[PDB]
Amino acid sequence: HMKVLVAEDQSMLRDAMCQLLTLQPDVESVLQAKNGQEAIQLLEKESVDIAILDVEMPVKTGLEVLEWIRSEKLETKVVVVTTFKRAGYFERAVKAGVDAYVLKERSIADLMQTLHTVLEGRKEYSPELMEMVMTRPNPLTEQEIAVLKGIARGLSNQEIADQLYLSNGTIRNYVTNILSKLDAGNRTEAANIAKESGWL
Amino acid sequence: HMKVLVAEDQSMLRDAMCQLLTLQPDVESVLQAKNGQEAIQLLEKESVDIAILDVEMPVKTGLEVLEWIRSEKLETKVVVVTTFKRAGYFERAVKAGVDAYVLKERSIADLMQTLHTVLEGRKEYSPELMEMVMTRPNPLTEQEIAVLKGIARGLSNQEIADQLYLSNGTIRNYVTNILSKLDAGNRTEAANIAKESGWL
Repeated sequence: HMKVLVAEDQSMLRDAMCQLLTLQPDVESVLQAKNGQEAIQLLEKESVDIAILDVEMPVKTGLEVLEWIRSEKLETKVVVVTTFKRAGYFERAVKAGVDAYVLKERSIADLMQTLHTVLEGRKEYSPELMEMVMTRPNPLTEQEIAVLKGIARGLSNQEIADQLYLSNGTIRNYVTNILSKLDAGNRTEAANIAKESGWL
Repeated sequence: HMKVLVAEDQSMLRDAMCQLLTLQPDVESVLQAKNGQEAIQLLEKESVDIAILDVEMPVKTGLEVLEWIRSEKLETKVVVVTTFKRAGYFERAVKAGVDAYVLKERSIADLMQTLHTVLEGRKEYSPELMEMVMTRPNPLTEQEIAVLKGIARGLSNQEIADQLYLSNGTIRNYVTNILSKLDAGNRTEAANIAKESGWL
C-alpha cells in the first residue's frame, strides 16, 4: 500500500512521526529526510503517495519542497507542519495546492489523523489557525492596499501620490487610515503586518 | 444512528436535502424547519444529534439558532451552511462555537462526510471558504464605508447626504453600487454583511 515521506529536521519529531507511521495499517514503507534538498532527491528517486513536510527545515523549506512537487506534477499528497501562525506561510501553501496544513500545537497522533483525512481525498486546513487568523481578514480598501504596497516597496508619500495621480495630502490620509485599521504605530509596522499576513 | 434537523428557507432545497439525508443508512430521522425560530421550537421538543442550518433565514438566522443552542447548553453538533456571499460570517460562527462552516452547494456525499466528522468531535471548515475569506479584499471605498456606517445607525439617504455634504442623488448611487458589490437585497442587509465581514 502507501509510501510515505517524512521530511523533518528535528530528530525526535522525525523519529516519532516515522514510528507512528509504522503502526498505520495502509502504510507499506516510510522514507525520511532531514532537509528539503534531501526530500527532493528522494522524490527524484521514488514514487511517494503522501509526504509530511516541515516548513522550518534548513537548506530548502517544506514550502519549497511542496512547490517543487507541484511544479513536477507528482501524484503526491502534501501535509505541511509549522510552528508559525503567520497567514503568509498559509497563503503560500494554498497557492501551491497544499492538501493539509497543521500547527505544532497538535500531537503526533493528530497529525496521523490529518494524514488519513488527506488519503480519503479531502483537504484539511488547521481549524485552530483558521479560527485565529481567518477570522481577521484584510480590512483595507483596494486603494489603501495600493498605498500599503507602495510603502512596503520603500516609497515616500509624494512618490506614492504621483504614481497614483493624487495629492500628497490624500496619501498621508490613506496612511492614517491604514495605521488605524491595522492598529499599527508606524508605516513600517503597517507593511510588516501586511507582508507577514500575506496581504502582499 | 443520527437524528438530524435541517433548517433552510428555500423549500425545494430543504426538501431535496431531507429527501437525500433520509435515504442514508446512517440517518434515523430528519426534522425540517423553514426558519430559525421553527428550528428552535423543534430543538426544545425533540432530541437532535446534528443540526444543519443555513446561515441566513427569516425570523432567526442560522447564527442566531447556533447562539441559542450554545446559550441553553444543548448537546447538539451544529453545521452551518453558506455561500460565498456570506463567507465573512465565519467569525460570528466561530464566536458561537460552530462545529462546521461549509459550502451550501456540495453533494450529499460531501455533506455526510461533514456529519461524520462533527459527530466524531472534529471541526470542519470548507477549504474554499477559508481561501475566499483570506484572499478577498474589502470591496468598498472609504466613502462607501462611511455611507454604510450611516445606514447601520438608521440614517435615511438625506440624513447621510447632509452629514457627508453630498446630494441625495449621490448617496442613492453610492447605495446602488454598494448593494451590487455585496450582492445584497437591501441597505440593512448590506450593512450587516459589511459589519460581519470585517469591512466597517
